[PDB]
Amino acid sequence: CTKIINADSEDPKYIINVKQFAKFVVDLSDQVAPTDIEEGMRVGVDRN
Amino acid sequence: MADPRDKALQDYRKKLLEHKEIDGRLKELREQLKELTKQYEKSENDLKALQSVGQIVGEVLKQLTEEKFIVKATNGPRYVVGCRRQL
Amino acid sequence: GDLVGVNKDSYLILETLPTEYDSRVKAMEVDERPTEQYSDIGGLDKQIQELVEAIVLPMNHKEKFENLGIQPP
Amino acid sequence: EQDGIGEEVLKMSTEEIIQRTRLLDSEIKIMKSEVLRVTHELQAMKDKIK
Repeated sequence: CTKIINADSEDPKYIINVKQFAKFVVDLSDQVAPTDIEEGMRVGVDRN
Repeated sequence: MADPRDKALQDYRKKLLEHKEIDGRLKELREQLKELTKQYEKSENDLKALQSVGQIVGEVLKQLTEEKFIVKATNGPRYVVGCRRQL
Repeated sequence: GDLVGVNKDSYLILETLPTEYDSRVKAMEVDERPTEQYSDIGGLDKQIQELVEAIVLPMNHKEKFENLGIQPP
Repeated sequence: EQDGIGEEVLKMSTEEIIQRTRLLDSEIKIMKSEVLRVTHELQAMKDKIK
């Protein structure tokens, strides 16, 4: 589980943040809408 | 059309209206290929980009022998290392 | 000083990420427009003017200060 | 357009069977060679950029 910095326009391309490690550029899964992934919200993220 | 000067007048003038009609769009295809060529030339260096590997930034501590060197990364631990025989 | 997106394995940069803003600053921004109007503030018409003209006039008449030529307050 | 009238007047068996061939045969063989080199490269640089 992580914490999201911000989204960006035209594309999903979310900026994510974890506890001590880096910040990544991520994407969703099929099982969730892009609606309730608003910014500054803790989310769970696979390890690969 | 062998040699009447009014029909051989019009013999090439049904052709020069065509031979300049085939040459106009041929140089338009040259400009479409040229813009395609420069866009292709960037997409080929991008193939040449994706073989490069990032390199560990380190720092030299001392020199043991001619090939045995001893360094420490900006990551962490100290390493014993070699070099190139040209550098 | 820029911050870019890099491949994991190759360590090869790919994109160029725009901005660097703390999330607490995003909570500082209003998006609600709290509606209040100058008739609701009685008894301050001296202070209401010199607050507005010292702020709003450099935002809608920029040349008007520059016509004379001073730095705005 | 005045000289091309006279070039069909002065010499009738010297360039009328000759000039209307030689700058149109050597045109159309260059036009045939260069309409395929440009076009086959045109489809390739579309495909190879894809």
